[PDB]
Amino acid sequence: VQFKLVLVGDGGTGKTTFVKRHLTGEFEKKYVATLGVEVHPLVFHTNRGPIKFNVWDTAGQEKFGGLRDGYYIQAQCAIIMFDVTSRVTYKNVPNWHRDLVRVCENIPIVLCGNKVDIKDRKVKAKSIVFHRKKNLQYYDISAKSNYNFEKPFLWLARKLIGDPNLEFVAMPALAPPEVVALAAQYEHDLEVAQTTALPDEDDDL
Amino acid sequence: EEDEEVLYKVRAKLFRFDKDAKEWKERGTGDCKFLKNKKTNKVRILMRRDKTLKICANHIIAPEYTLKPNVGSDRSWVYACTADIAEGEAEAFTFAIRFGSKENADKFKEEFEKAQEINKK
Amino acid sequence: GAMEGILDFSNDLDIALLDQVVSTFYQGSGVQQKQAQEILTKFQDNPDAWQKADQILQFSTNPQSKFIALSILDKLITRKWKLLPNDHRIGIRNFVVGMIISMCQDDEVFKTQKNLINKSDLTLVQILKQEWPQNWPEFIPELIGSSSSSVNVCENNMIVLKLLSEEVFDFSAEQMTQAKALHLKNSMSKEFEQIFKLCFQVLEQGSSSSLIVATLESLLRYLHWIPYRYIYETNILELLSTKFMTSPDTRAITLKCLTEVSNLKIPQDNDLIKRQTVLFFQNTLQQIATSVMPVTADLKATYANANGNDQSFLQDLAMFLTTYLARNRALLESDESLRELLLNAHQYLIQLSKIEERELFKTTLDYWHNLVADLFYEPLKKHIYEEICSQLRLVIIENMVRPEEVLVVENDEGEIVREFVKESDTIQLYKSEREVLVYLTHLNVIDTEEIMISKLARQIDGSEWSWHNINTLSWAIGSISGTMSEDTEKRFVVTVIKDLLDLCVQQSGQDNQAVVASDIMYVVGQYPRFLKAHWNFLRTVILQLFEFMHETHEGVQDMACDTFIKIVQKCKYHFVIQQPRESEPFIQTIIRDIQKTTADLQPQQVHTFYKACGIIISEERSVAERNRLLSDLMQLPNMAWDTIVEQSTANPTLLDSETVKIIANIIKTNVAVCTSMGADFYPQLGHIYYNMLQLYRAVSSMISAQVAAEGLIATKTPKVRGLRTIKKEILKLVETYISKARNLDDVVKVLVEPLLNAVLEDYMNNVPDARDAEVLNCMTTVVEKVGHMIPQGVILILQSVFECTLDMINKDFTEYPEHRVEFYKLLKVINEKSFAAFLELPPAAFKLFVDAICWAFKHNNRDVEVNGLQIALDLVKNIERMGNVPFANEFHKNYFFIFVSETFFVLTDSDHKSGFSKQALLLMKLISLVYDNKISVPLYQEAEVPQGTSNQVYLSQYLANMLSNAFPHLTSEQIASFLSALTKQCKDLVVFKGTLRDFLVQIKEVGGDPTDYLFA
Ligand SMILES: *C1=CC(=O)O[C@@H](/C=C/C(=C\[C@H](C)C/C=C/C(C)=C/[C@@H](C)C(=O)[C@@H](C)[C@H](O)[C@@H](C)C/C(C)=C/C(=O)O)CC)[C@H]1C
Ligand SMILES: Nc1nc2c(ncn2[C@@H]2O[C@H](COP(=O)(O)OP(=O)(O)NP(=O)(O)O)[C@@H](O)[C@H]2O)c(=O)[nH]1
Ligand SMILES: [Cl-]
Ligand SMILES: [Cl-]
Ligand SMILES: [Cl-]
Ligand SMILES: [Cl-]
Ligand SMILES: [Mg+2]
Repeated sequence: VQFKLVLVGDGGTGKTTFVKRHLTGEFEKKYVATLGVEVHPLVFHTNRGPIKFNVWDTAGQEKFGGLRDGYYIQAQCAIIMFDVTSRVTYKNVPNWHRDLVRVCENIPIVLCGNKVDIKDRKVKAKSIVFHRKKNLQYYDISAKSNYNFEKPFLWLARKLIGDPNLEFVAMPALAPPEVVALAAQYEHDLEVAQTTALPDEDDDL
Repeated sequence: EEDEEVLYKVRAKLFRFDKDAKEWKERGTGDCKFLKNKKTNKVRILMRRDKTLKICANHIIAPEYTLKPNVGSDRSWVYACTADIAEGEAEAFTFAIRFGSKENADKFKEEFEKAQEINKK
Repeated sequence: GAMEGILDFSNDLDIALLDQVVSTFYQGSGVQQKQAQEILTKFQDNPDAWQKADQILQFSTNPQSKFIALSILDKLITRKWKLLPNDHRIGIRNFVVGMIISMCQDDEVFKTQKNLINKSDLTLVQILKQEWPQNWPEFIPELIGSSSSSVNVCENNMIVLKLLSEEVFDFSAEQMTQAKALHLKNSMSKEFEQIFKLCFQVLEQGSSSSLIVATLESLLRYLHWIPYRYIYETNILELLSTKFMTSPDTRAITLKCLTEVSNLKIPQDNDLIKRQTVLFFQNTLQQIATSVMPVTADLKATYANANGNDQSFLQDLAMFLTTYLARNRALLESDESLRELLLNAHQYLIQLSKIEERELFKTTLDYWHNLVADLFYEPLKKHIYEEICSQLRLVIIENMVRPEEVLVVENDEGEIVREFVKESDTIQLYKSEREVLVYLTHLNVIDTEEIMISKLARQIDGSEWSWHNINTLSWAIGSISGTMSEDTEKRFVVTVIKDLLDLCVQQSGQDNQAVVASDIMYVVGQYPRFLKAHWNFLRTVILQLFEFMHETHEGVQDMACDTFIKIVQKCKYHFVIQQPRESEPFIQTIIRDIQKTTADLQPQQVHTFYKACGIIISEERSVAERNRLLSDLMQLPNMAWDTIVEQSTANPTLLDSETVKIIANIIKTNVAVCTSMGADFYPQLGHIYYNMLQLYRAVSSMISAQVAAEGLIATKTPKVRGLRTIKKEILKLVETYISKARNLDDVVKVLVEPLLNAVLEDYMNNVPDARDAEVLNCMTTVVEKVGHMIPQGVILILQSVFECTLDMINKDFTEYPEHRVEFYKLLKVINEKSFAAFLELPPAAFKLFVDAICWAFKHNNRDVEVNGLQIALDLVKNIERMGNVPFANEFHKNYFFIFVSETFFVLTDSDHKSGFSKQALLLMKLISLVYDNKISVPLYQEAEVPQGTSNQVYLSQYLANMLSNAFPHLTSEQIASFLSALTKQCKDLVVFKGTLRDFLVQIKEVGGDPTDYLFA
């Protein structure tokens, strides 16, 4: 049960960060531009069984575009990303959509306005209307705060499985093992760890 | 988690130490639970991410483990875990776990230590 | 690896190998896929790669291979077409066309290879953009001809035309020059007559075909731009609105076309056209009712079920109804025979508005807003919609989203808890709902009241009791505040409160209580007008809130704090005065008991509390009385302070974390009170000021000591973060006060010298990681407010922070992000208010200033970039303003061309697109300076050029050369043409910008037409 998801949108909108968050739980602060595409599998557990996305996280920077629309071939769904602190990124949404739907004529698509955690919002809620005539689902999201982070995948899952009552469910938790040379190096490793500051110590959690 | 008694629950943020890089990396935010298996009397940590409910921590509270402070925080513990199966196959990690307050951190430590004693029996 | 073979062009392309590479990429996984991906990208990007296209198309057995082939061509065609020998262009045209034909004639291919056909079509369209009609005049007539010979070809022609129309009318602005755009729009227009004829025929001689769908798809595009006669003077409206509505495969597209029609440019005085606009709507609605669903249908249920394309259809229906009605509903409002239709359309909307789907709801809500706003003003219209509006009141009241003030929420386990985070994405939704409901209330206040009062009574008697129901209702009631007359409001509010208190008594347990509390607080907070006329009531409310401040329920507790300040913000005057039958103004009562009241609150909550009290105190306009109140309010923090100041001045050993927190909270409290009291805060500020600056110093010493003893890592520690919080809060306090200060003389005479003395050297002489950006922020406000009064001070500020800050932020764009932002804000205001400070800088420092500005341009971070551009513009103005003097002269000689080239660089690199406008402005200003002979010295040096040579002539020459070298693929004439246009246009920004935009198009291709820059 696996579906191809293409992820498109302007450079710096948070596409890769968003994905990584889902993959590993982490938040990547650094902007390292995607080169062409990165394919990542991504599984979710639902009341209707597991669902697998093969996430094709494409480059937003023209100069790192690679095959561009070639990535879209046989996509079964998609996420178009923009950055609510950057108006140009919203302006470019219909360009991304155009290129996308030309290859993928009848797929479910989520429009996502990222980085809403940022105080000085520039693309006003009210302005976000492109999705309506195009039948795209829309969500305000933040990869940083995790605001609505699950929503795009839940929606897409419901549309692809064809079950509106689909929910994420807790995976059963296998009893973990009772385990017990390295003792020496573990001392060293622990030291380095203890004395490396934890990030964002000014967050709530 | 049907066979398990919830000894302690607390909202937390879990990190893993990327050794290669030299940074802490978030592994998940959610309810960290101490669970006692009713049949075996073993106590584990089980932690799931908000919303996705994905397991980000699943390991026994080994007697051998020690909660250490982090230089940056008055509300976190760091410790070596030799067998976490959250991701699947048993794997070693250096974990950090941060709480909403010092009180909560201090409560976790106490609970952790008790659990360790239970596991010893 | 084996796969890399395709990269070696010195050997024939192994097509079989290519196909493997491609399969590996698309169908493969992990390392293999990844390698293949890189290999393919390398191949594609190879500038001769295109030469292999024909070979691939012919010999590949993998459609993705061919697709890729087509992407390569597309890149070549769009970028380098006119670089190609003529023969190569023809050849490419021919094999692209041939391929299309060949794929259309083979049915199996046509049916199963749509992706590849679609790509091919687009590739062709790219050729047309280059070649048509000037070098392909017969394309259309032959396209037309070919269409009758084959159903596949014909259908495919429709796709081609849809793409062409898109590329020409919808997506041309960013992608073509003004001239070329016009040319192709004109060309499409001149031949549309024939295009349409084909389109109409096909539509007539068919029912529900893929050909019909394709045709209809193309119609959707054409509708964006075709003249209205094509729509209104043919039978097309009848077809769309009857025939094509009945079959579902055509329905979706038809409805979208009809939506676009409902926006056509259309005369207003033409009765017959009105009739046609009425008729298609009437037809359309008739088809819905008979072929899809009746008006009574449960659209909520249908949507929720999500069969087939139901959600989409419902969405498109909403879009259709809302668009049409918004524009045309007046056509239906007067004629009695049209009444049913008008109302039925609305009834559909009502039904759609019950659907559970936020975004869809917003769409419908926007329509309702439009409607009610109109009904509120337009004479004799509201009565038409009375029943519609009545049903609408229900829908909205029952779908009220949680206001931002309501801080409690139900968790997954059915517990009423404090929210984890703000629901940021429902802020606008609430405003929209409130707006519509306000209007609805005004339209019929009796109805609205009866609805609410009886819904409420059904909560009390338990019949309808639930969290959701009391909530949505309470929120609704709160949201309509203002809509009634004071007198009407009075009775209404009395009834509501009585009932809510009733519920409070009947509904027990902690979760229930949390819910009812939240609801009451929201309601009371929303009716200040009421509170102001009912002192006893108000007083009792506040006291109750204080009780909540000892709630173990954190959500309720927190809400009490916010509600308190929310009320105080509106009602403060009633707390400051002595009320009838009171012994003292209430503020006195609050202050006396402030320790008790706030004991269980979190610090920040305590600060909010103090802030509120500040609002009240500032109502007291008598100075003696006010100062006395301020004094009393500050009694506890001032006593804590006084004792702390003792212990630290004896010995700088504060090393206590507990003490640090105490101090931090003292300052924070001062900040809180200063925020609300502003200028009135001055006496309290003076009580602590000198000791506070001493404490700043003491703490600074600790931080440095700590870094020295422990390393940079010290800065991460709780201890050090704590000490810095003190410094930051101190900075914040002074900033806050100065920003609101009314007596600027005291600022300058009393505050500024010790401030500067305390903070500047410390900032300068700390290691980078120990430097607070907040210092920069403070200094901005200082310069902003009293900069004109402290020339020497401004100089001091610069000396102390300019170079050391610059050096932090000039290695990359990312490190020290706050410093970066505050840094350019500081420079901005200095440049604005105290330009003289920059005149005093040594030449070396001034050069770094110029560097600093340009560096700012190159940021993508908008906060930095925007300021950069502004500073540059202000600087140019500052210089201009000086007139023909040596400094101005030197400035231009050293820097005019640096600014011109830097500005050009960011304009043209494709990485600063957000700055286009301000870049353009700056550039235009710079060019206008020469064009207007506002630069008194030659911009060139002697022997470089003949002696008489005007700055205009030189500027041209510089620019032509810069562009020639920077963009060597441009022709001389292109450069010359561009520069002539641009310089001539240096007084008209909108035109100037269009010329810039055209240039940005031309630099992306080869062979751009120089005459394009004559567009007018
Ligand atoms: C249930 C349990 C709980 O713990 O708290 C409750 C929250 C109550 C709140 C506010 C209420 C409305 C404060 C009560 C005020 C009150 C009883 C004022 C009287 C002096 C008063 O004026 C009474 C007699 C009249 O009848 C009032 C109710 C209407 C008026 C003003 C009539 C008139 O003037 O003509 C929380 C903020 C709850 C959660
Ligand atoms: N504040 C905030 N920053 C974010 C968020 N999501 C991503 N970022 C930041 O934005 C920057 C760009 O993120 P990245 O994931 O590389 O975006 P991208 O769309 O993948 N860029 P590209 O298309 O070039 O591969 C990173 O520095 C990242 O930390 C967010 O939700 N909030
Ligand atoms: Cl294909
Ligand atoms: Cl006509
Ligand atoms: Cl008032
Ligand atoms: Cl030439
Ligand atoms: Mg990326």
